[PDB]
Amino acid sequence: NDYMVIGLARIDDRLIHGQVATRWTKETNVSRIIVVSDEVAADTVRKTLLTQVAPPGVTAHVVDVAKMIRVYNNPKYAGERVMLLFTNPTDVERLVEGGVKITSVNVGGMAFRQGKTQVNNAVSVDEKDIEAFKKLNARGIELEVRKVSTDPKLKMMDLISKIDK
Amino acid sequence: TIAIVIGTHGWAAEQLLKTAEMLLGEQENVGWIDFVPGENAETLIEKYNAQLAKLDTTKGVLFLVDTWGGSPFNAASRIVVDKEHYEVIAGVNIPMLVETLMARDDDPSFDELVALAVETGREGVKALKAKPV
Amino acid sequence: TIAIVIGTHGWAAEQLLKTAEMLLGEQENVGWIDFVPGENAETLIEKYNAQLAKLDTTKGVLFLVDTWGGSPFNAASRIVVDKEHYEVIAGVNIPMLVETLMARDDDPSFDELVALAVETGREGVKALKAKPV
Repeated sequence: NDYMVIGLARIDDRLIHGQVATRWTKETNVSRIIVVSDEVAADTVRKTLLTQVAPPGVTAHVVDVAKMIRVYNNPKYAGERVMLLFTNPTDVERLVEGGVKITSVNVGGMAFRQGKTQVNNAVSVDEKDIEAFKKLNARGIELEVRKVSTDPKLKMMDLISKIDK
Repeated sequence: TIAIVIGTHGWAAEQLLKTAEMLLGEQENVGWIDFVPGENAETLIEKYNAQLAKLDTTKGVLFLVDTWGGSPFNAASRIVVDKEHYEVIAGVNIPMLVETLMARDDDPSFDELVALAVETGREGVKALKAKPV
Repeated sequence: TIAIVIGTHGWAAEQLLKTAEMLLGEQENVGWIDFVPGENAETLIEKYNAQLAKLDTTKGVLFLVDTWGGSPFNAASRIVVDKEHYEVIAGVNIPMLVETLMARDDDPSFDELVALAVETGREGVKALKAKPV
């Protein structure tokens, strides 16, 4: 808690898409953005493009889940407000297990796919994504689903409750 | 907020707004008009006026049009002529619309919004090209 | 001629083309796609490919998209990656479309067309402002 401060945790398989990162950066008052994904971290070409389109005044970083736990374990970012970008709620539960503190998780968007169920206009969940959301809720963590801060906030459990019992 | 009216030849204005709202959510204080073959600038002036009657124009009005010199542009030009806080900007594109709509909520001054719309519209035009590896 | 494919979030691409054709007459060798909530880049890649199958891509393909970084842009980026004479240009607007379609008929080289599209797109964004008297 006396270390970095998670300004917001946005889940999105697209990371930066449209003005969602620009508007969310100014509204969230975020000057730093860290991407946690082993698949992207292994793509040097994609990392270059994301780093070259990093919004002005905002820095974008690319690290893996194991490396991310260590960056947070460094008080060098204490007080610093950083935004966490994830592609799947599974990677979020992993950070929590490492002793990372998360009060709430925001679902930005998830590419739909066959075998998955559509819960929102562009949010899909599989039996694995749902299982991770249930564990976060059981820990008292709030789960909100919303594409833009200007859109009505919905509860992840409510959307999954009207689908999965 | 500052009022925004979008006008293009044809029926594209409504879709540019729809596209923006797909990105940002539904917008307030925004109007649009279409221009069909057979209509002239005078028809368009009436259309713009009917849209303005429904908008809050107290802080100003920004007409975003497709191209410099077309009828939509010419008609909008006749309306803003000796009006304070009225401007017409040609070359409307999604980057311009999105940035402009986002900034509008933070209550910028009229000159600030006009400058941002031109700058973001131009900076939004960019080719991918080969990328470094 | 060089093939042009237009892609934007929502349903604006078809209208931008319609607007252009209202100015220039019906166009050949032009395709477009829409992007609906629920779709992903992979869906869009298929849509782009289906459009390309119907186009003459021998001289090259220019994807004109709404904004840098959106799904339409991301999917187009994956297609042009190691292809010669394939490019993606964000910020599509009417001045860019009109100038590009006009020049295309005079059979310019691919690099020439790409450069013209970016330049006309940017120069097309212009505010009226006060005029000299």
